[PDB]
Amino acid sequence: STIEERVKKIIGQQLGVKQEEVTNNASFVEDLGADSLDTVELVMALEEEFDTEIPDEEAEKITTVQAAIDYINGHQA
Repeated sequence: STIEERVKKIIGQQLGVKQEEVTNNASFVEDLGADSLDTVELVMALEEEFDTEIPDEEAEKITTVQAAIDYINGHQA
C-alpha cells in the first residue's frame, strides 16, 4: 500500500474508476471529463489523508492522477 497505491485507491473512490482508467498519468477532463466531485474529492481526499486540503489552483496543475502521487510523495520527504 505504497503512496501512489493508497492514492490511486482514494482517487478510485472519489469517482469510481478502475486502474486502467485511472492510469498513473491518467487525466481528468479527458479521463473523467473532470467531475466536480473529483476536484472536490481531491480537497477532501487529501484532507482526510494528510489534512492538506488541496485548493483549486494547485488542483488544476494536479488534475491528473500521477500529480496526486508526486504531491503526496512529499509525505515521505
